[PDB]
Amino acid sequence: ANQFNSAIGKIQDSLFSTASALGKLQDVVNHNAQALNTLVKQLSSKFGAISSVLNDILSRLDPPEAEVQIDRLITGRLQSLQTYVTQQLIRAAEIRASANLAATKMSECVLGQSKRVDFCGKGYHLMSFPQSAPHGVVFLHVTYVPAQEKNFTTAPAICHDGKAHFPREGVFVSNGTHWFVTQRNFYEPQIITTDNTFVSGNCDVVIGIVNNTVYDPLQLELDSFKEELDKYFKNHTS
Amino acid sequence: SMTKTSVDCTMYICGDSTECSNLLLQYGSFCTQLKRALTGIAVEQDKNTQEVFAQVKQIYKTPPIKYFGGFNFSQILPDPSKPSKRSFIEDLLFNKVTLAFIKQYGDCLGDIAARDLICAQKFNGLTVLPPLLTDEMIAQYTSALLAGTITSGWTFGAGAALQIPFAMQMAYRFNGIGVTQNVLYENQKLIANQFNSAIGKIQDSLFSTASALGKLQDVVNHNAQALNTLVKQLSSKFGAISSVLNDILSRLDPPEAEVQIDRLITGRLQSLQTYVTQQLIRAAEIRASANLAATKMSECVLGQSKRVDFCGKGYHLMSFPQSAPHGVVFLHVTYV
Amino acid sequence: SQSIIAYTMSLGAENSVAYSNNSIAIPTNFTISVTTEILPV
Ligand SMILES: *[C@@H]1O[C@H](CO[C@@H]2O[C@@H](C)[C@@H](O)[C@@H](O)[C@@H]2O)[C@@H](O[C@@H]2O[C@H](CO)[C@@H](O)[C@H](O)[C@H]2NC(C)=O)[C@H](O)[C@H]1NC(C)=O
Ligand SMILES: *[C@@H]1O[C@H](CO[C@@H]2O[C@@H](C)[C@@H](O)[C@@H](O)[C@@H]2O)[C@@H](O[C@@H]2O[C@H](CO)[C@@H](O)[C@H](O)[C@H]2NC(C)=O)[C@H](O)[C@H]1NC(C)=O
Ligand SMILES: *[C@@H]1O[C@H](CO)[C@@H](O[C@@H]2O[C@H](CO)[C@@H](O)[C@H](O)[C@H]2NC(C)=O)[C@H](O)[C@H]1NC(C)=O
Ligand SMILES: *[C@@H]1O[C@H](CO)[C@@H](O[C@@H]2O[C@H](CO)[C@@H](O)[C@H](O)[C@H]2NC(C)=O)[C@H](O)[C@H]1NC(C)=O
Ligand SMILES: *[C@@H]1O[C@H](CO)[C@@H](O[C@@H]2O[C@H](CO)[C@@H](O)[C@H](O)[C@H]2NC(C)=O)[C@H](O)[C@H]1NC(C)=O
Ligand SMILES: *[C@@H]1O[C@H](CO)[C@@H](O[C@@H]2O[C@H](CO)[C@@H](O)[C@H](O)[C@H]2NC(C)=O)[C@H](O)[C@H]1NC(C)=O
Repeated sequence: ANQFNSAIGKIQDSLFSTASALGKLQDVVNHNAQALNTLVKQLSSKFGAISSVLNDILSRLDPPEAEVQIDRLITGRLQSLQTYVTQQLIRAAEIRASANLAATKMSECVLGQSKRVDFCGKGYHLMSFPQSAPHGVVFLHVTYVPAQEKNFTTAPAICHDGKAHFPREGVFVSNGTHWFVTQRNFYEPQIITTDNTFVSGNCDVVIGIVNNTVYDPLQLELDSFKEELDKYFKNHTS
Repeated sequence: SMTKTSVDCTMYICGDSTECSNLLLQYGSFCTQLKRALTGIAVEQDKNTQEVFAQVKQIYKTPPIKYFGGFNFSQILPDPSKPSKRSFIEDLLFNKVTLAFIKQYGDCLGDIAARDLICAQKFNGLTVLPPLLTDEMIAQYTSALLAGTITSGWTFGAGAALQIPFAMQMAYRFNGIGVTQNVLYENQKLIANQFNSAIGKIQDSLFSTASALGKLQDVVNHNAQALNTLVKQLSSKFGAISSVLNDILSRLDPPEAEVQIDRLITGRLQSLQTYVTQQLIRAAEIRASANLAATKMSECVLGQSKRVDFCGKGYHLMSFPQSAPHGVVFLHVTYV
Repeated sequence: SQSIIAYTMSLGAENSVAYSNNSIAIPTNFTISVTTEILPV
């Protein structure tokens, strides 16, 4: 909880200081505004006519003579309009792709937990939170990052009684003298035990197998119970 | 990615002619728009390459001993016997796919056998910008990814690379597809032999069966075709008496030359606009392909994917990247 | 004095993974990372 709180507190500064992201929405706004500015500034071009003002052409020329300049302006401004519309269509396709990705991220990162690597942040995705931004969405991806590793001596299998033992869900590790079985993502060592492992064949096949005792809880419990029963018997029999 | 091109609007339309430039000023900011679009496309190409390949925090290296449980990665690991530390498969790929662009073409050849298409294009405003990342750098990125995945597994994609024996990493990958790890540990030699045979056959299958590997060649061919058409449209008259600006200027007085100049200007503006629109559409397609390739690198190489047919046919075990001209190649190791 | 410099890009810090032949690395502790992704809609 403390780590999450610290990270979400640092979010308020990392969102505006490191730059990097948050420039895509501004780029979209700037592109749209710049396209509109270009389209509206193309109205001062003559395109070969005597003036870029239609009223001047209509007021200084007869219909048959003004028609040529009017047609030049029509051609130029029509070309400008088609150019603007084509660029708008291509940018709309790009924005639609981005919005489809954003919808997929909302479905898979926020509404569920994703096993897709790097899809919902760097690390093992835990969850995600959405936030609205002008013309866009912001995903805060909460992920799990292993921090303080230590390297041990590992083996694929453990040979106990002429049999090969493999971890049920985990990995065999050794700190130098003793052998334990842990989970692969967090060092939580435990004694190797028949409930921790499963047997498959003998020890003559696995490359890298080592000898270590696989302690049997049933046999040791039976021995302890028999010792207690013997003590109880000797309490009165002898 | 695709070829980053720059077009000199004035030089293409009105090459070193001041009258044509003055007449072209009357059409507004069309040249500025074209230059802006082309610059955006080039920056997007560099971004595509960066997103696909620059996915490793550090440049991971393999240990000097190249034993990984009997698996033979020699044909995909870097080859130090070259100026560029490129693998065998990467060298084969870069040999097969041949670019038609920049190098140091400033000193174009002194007309030995006519002039190349590239030299002719470079003489009318059509130049090619080199990519930001050299093929050596892309090969370094690929080698770092391969070393990280064969020395740590999927751990280097979620934090610090935790080393693990390759047999045990393979056992975890087997557990990922629903098969117990004792299946791999008791068939380790057979699995290693099968992987070695498949990675050996990859060299023949990549360049003999064709199928794929024509996509990068299609990208190169389409870029070359567009540039060739743009440079060949300069010989069109578009209704004028001559397609040469100099002849029109040297044969007619300005009041009557301006009409032909404007006809040529309109034709060449239309050609440039068509070229730039097609370039934008093709860049959108290439960006879709690059986003797909980045997703494949993240979910197939940096981790094991449960998505069906995303990282090959069968039950995905792992994947290896190899750089190719303007593209990437994924070797998908799967369980059938 | 400050000046404009040209250089070759550094792709990253070269890290040689200590890949051993019967040795593994396991994390003993973790962090919770909140990253941010912006997407135009
Ligand atoms: C390697 O570990 C063993 C065992 O550690 C014990 O079990 C672990 C799961 C964990 O709970 C540890 O804290 C335990 O100590 C170490 O052997 C232990 O040594 C201590 C100190 O002398 C002793 O009190 C314990 O009884 C020992 N445990 C056993 C089962 O004999 C051993 O010292 C460790 N080796 C190294 C190099 O660190
Ligand atoms: C793992 O153990 C096997 C089994 O041998 C048993 O354990 C040994 C530690 C020792 O106490 C033997 O007497 C036990 O029977 C080991 O195989 C033995 O290898 C030695 C040396 O070559 C040989 O003299 C024994 O006859 C072998 N035992 C059998 C039953 O065949 C094996 O070497 C051990 N592996 C490791 C890496 O220590
Ligand atoms: C796991 O890492 C966390 C984060 O660094 C550790 O928590 C810190 O512990 C130190 C030392 O006691 C304190 O000064 C910090 O305030 C703690 N930080 C937080 C966010 O709580 C934690 O101790 C580590 N776990 C282990 C087992 O070492
Ligand atoms: C894993 O063990 C290895 C080997 O001892 C450690 O890697 C060494 O780290 C030191 C200190 O940075 C370097 O000087 C050595 O060159 C490294 N060895 C190799 C072979 O590269 C490593 O630090 C251990 N891991 C942990 C988490 O402590
Ligand atoms: C890892 O252990 C294996 C055994 O499973 C070693 O493989 C042998 O290594 C020796 C040299 O130490 C060679 O003479 C043998 O030919 C190797 N065998 C095979 C089948 O290749 C391996 O070297 C060990 N160590 C390392 C660092 O990889
Ligand atoms: C791994 O594969 C390489 C091929 O990339 C093998 O190298 C071949 O070795 C044989 C036998 O000496 C030669 O005939 C070939 O010409 C070699 N090929 C190349 C490309 O060098 C290498 O032997 C394999 N490794 C192992 C351990 O078997």
